[PDB]
Amino acid sequence: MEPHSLRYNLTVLIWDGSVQSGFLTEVHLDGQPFLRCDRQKCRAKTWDRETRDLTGNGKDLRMTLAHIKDQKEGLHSLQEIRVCEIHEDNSTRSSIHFYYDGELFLSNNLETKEWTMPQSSRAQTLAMNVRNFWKEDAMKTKTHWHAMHADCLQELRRYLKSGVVLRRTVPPMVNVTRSEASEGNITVTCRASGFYPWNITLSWRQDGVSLSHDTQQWGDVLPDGNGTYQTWVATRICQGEEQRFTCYMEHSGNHSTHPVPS
Amino acid sequence: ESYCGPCPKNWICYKNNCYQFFDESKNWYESQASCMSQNASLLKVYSKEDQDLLKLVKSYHWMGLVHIPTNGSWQWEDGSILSPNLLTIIEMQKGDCALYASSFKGYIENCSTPNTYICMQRT
Amino acid sequence: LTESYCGPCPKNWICYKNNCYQFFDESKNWYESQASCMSQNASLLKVYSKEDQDLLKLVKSYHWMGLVHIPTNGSWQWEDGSILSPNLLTIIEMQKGDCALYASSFKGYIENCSTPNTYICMQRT
Repeated sequence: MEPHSLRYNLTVLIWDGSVQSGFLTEVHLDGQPFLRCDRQKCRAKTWDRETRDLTGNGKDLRMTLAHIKDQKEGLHSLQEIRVCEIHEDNSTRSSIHFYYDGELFLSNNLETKEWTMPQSSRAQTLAMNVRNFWKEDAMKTKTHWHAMHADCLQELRRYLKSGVVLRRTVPPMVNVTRSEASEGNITVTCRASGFYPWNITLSWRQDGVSLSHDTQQWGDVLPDGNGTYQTWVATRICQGEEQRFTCYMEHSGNHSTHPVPS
Repeated sequence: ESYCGPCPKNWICYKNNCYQFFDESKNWYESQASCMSQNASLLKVYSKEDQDLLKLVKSYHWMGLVHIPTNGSWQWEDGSILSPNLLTIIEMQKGDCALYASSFKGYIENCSTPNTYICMQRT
Repeated sequence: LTESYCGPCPKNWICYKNNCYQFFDESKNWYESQASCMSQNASLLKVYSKEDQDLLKLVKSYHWMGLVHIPTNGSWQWEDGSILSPNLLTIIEMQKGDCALYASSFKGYIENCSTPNTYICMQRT
């Protein structure tokens, strides 16, 4: 598999210099929506453990927004984005990111465990207000961050263990078809459908020799809109060469060959 | 003194003051009233030294501070003015009440917004 | 309006429900902290009840408590020797280590015993 992730995406809003009572955290698991939390309750897009933690994080972010200077008239947003991953090697990543009016200005991850800001003049200035905010608080040690990292990963592990995340492959269904029968030639399209995960290889082959990307025509990979994807590739051949053309597919470590049906 | 008091049964004693923390969130007036219903008041901050435990308080919580826009400054529910160099008041929300946060900070909040509160009985 | 007294507790310590608690700013490793607690007939914070120790839910930052690994089982015990009552604490892997920092609410982060941190002492009455 590609890695198991968990993301918290917390947003607080200021209108004409005043921090709004409300905030929203949207939890996503392996990319998929999982929780939405307002000030009051967490709901599945019982959740006490999540409501307790995520409400706290919310309040803590209303204050940090307050310590930002020159809050220009109107609406601005501050977000705290936390993503940890557990890979197939059981190695782990974690990142904390702060975004003001949706632009990064500050980033902590587990490999450096140092804060690092962009070059953007506005960024350096926003990071300033916020790190000077964290300096003052006698109770914001390097541990506070090393704990936020550890927390993310403990939750992700809790969610894995209790089978909230399913890591099931769906191998594609394949149909080949004849089409655009015109001027003694025909189009042969090989469609792959219903499949997860996304990555897939799908080419036409004349006599086991795979065809140049320029001699074929490729569908995009579209969401089927039930969690899965679909795609296709076609090529133009002379009528009665159809028994020398096969569609080759690699997916979820199957390899398979589909010929032009008669 | 090996002994601290006197305090309501299941309350926190620190240096002959009593403190309780209430999870069940309420607006500023609802909170004042909940404090008043235990011959208590909302947290008043008079001393960094006698109330140094307050540095270790997580999150934010209603205290008895209230704006008086006539002169333009803060006073406690009992009536006494804000000793300068005790709290730093940070403008957060537009309102006329303040949440206490660590360490010796007040955030201005709209009095109508439900928040957790801290009650205090003094000497 | 029933008026009570709390004690006996060291001078200027925190009393709550027949326990005494202090916070020490001057950071120390796990053993240095154990000894600092022992030097006031006290121990590092032991967590036995969410009800009798509910004030712990309001505690800022991270602080040494008397929890110590027992590597045969995997399990944790207090200075005094009693086991960790299950469904009291959530143990979070932070450092690979054999001591734990308490944090709100009823969480323990595993830390290297040698790393200086602030600590919390606790007495019975």
